[PDB]
Amino acid sequence: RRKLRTRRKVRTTTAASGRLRLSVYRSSKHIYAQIIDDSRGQTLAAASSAALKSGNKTDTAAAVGKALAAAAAEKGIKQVVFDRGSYKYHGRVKALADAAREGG
Amino acid sequence: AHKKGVGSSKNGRDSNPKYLGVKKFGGEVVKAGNILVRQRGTKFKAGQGVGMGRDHTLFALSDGKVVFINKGKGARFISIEAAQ
Amino acid sequence: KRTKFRKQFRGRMTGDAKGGDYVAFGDYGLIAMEPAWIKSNQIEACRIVMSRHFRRGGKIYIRIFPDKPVTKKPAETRMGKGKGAVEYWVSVVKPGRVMFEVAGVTEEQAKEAFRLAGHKLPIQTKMVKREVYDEA
Amino acid sequence: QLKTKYNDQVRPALMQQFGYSSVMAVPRIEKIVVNEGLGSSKEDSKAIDKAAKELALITLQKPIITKAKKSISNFKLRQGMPVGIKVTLRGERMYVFLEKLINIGLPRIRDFRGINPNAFDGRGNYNLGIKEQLIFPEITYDMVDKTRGMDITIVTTAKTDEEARALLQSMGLPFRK
RNA sequence: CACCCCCGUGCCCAUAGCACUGUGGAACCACCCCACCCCAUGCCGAACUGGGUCGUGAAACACAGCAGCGCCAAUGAUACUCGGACCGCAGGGUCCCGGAAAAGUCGGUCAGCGCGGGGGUU
RNA sequence: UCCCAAAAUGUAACGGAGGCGCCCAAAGGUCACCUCAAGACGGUUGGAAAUCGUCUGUAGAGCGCAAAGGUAGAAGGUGGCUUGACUGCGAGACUGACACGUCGAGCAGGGAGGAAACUCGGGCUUAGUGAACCGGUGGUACCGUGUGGAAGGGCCAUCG
Ligand SMILES: [Mg+2]
Ligand SMILES: [Mg+2]
Ligand SMILES: [Mg+2]
Ligand SMILES: [Mg+2]
Ligand SMILES: [Mg+2]
Repeated sequence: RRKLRTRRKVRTTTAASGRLRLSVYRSSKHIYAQIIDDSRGQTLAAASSAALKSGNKTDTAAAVGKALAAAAAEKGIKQVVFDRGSYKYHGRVKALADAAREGG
Repeated sequence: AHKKGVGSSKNGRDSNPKYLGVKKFGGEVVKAGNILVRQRGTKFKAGQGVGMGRDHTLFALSDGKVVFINKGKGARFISIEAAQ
Repeated sequence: KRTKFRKQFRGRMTGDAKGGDYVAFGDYGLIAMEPAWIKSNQIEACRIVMSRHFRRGGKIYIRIFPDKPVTKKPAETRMGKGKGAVEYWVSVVKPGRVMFEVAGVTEEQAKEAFRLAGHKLPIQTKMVKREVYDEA
Repeated sequence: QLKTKYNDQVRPALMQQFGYSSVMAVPRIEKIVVNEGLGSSKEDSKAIDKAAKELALITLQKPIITKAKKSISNFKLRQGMPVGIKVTLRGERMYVFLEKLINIGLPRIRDFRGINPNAFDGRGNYNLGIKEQLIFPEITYDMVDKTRGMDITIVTTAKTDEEARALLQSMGLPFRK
């Protein structure tokens, strides 16, 4: 249950990896796909869906991922850690991954 | 041969050698590998540059300075605040 | 008297009364002035003394209970192990501890039943009254 | 096959009986649980398939065998052995088996008068009690093994037993008068 | 950190919690809606998961009230005690010097502090 | 293993209690998912418990065993795929008079799981053991009595 977020969130070994974390809010249709800094209580990049959804709501998949990947290079970011909230990595979120995995 | 018993009941020899506890403390310099805690379960859980062996042994990953964080029992952590 | 379920054996140590008020349950009490080990039989001896004196009714509060097990020397030796499970049960009494308290009896009636029970005890005692309301 | 007949007749009537602020604050039927607590005295490998196959014809669902809680008590009690048969019904499949009850189940019962109305599950729920097996539309003695029964639970979104009592009857349910 | 609010995510993980009570819907979020597939239920789209509105804000959530319960908790005093020095045949006890509780009482609390994105001051 | 053991470690007695001399081809690796005991009220064989349902619920359960520590953000419970229950090595510590014993990051060859970060050199840990000597077996081609082989030995592995 609420145990699934804390589960993946705990297995996201913060500073040992060195990398930055990539959060996602696909529980609703306003996916928040954020780049969050480990040490500092800071959020660096991020790409939503509320600000022009492009007709699509669940199909906006790659759109938010592409938006993010592009916003990452604008800051420099190349090393990442993806955190599938409670979302069983398959559809909506599996696309956002490849969308960013090919956009940098 | 008797109809009574094998080993005689009501004893009191038996005990075992045993060790344990904290090895390195808050404000000590550590080299990498240095064991800082010997324990049973997870009295103290690992932190920054602190590993955990098969037998819950807490050891240094990288050289520096031992730091203890006491959040309130159970939430106990040993960390290394790298000197450089 | 004895306890229903347990461990079998114990130890020994002493220092001033931990949990003994003054006026709980009863109107008049009997307090220890010396430390001791109250044998099951000494309490029973005190109870019967008081019960007889206060013929009918039943208003005796025995605030002490024998829970400590004591041991014994079979007849000789030392060339064996730890001993005698079933010797006697005891209540570790320290000065201040209310051992007994009475109700529905006069100052004079109580004065005596405690004066009698005192003669059966292995320590010096003092008879008391009310004005202790600590925590309830 | 019953959906709108739950709405149109029951749904507005409850706001016209009581008076809810919203169409959502009106009690609803959460789920229907069918349980076959056999075994104990019926410890057979043959009896396992028996009720399970019989249940597959009535609910149109494959039933689950709820194993024992590894309770090895004084009497005939042991490890996780097959002791109960469960099947859950919600939404589409729920109303298929609920309609089948009020029409063929409930009236076509030998020694029938009505079901227990008295305060059931205090927090707005119902737990129906069946005492035979030869009282169902797709169950006959021709293609079986022996004689038995079953137990059925009705889970509802009702806040109280008072609001639960109305919903069950207005849907079509017998109450002993 | 112009200011209000919301969705994410932190440090802090009960002075942050529960209960009771009230406000918020079509911005956001929630149920809801249908599902033949992707994918999924040792049975059941309950949950995961897909396509999407409407309908509602019921439930959930967020926010606000409140000191009934939790939680936090003094000052004083005592227990105990390092060191100094004694009493008693003993169980056991005392004095001087610092250290110092636990429980209880007074009382304090329905937190505080970041980063990003979304929507408002008609 | 706990207590004695005097809040570090250690500490004796024919002192107080209690276990071990194995087990698991998954009860290992990894990736997924799941969340307990109990009680109240309501119901088929039933009815003290059982299989079902809602309401309370740091855990009062479980962890192959003894107990202690630990633990639900799982070490508990379920499944897919697997063989790291790897070979060559060990920075640096723990612990012991020794001889033993413990933990271990990191490097190479090869792999397993996962999209991936990563994790994997048995098992939540703390018991399940036995120096050396003589010897059985598979590998190796170091020695091999004038030379070349061979017997015999050595060396890895492993059994008594
Ligand atoms: Mg307190
Ligand atoms: Mg001094
Ligand atoms: Mg002194
Ligand atoms: Mg003396
Ligand atoms: Mg003093």
